[PDB]
Amino acid sequence: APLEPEYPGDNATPEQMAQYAAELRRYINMLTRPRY
Repeated sequence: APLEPEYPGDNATPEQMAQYAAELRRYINMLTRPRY
C-alpha cells in the first residue's frame, strides 16, 4: 500500500519514466525484504 507508485501513463517527458521507475524500485525494495 505503496500505493504504488504512480505512473502517468507513458511518458510524460523523456525522463519521467526514469523517475518513475526509481519510485517503484524503492517500492519493491520495501516489500521484498528478504528476509533472508
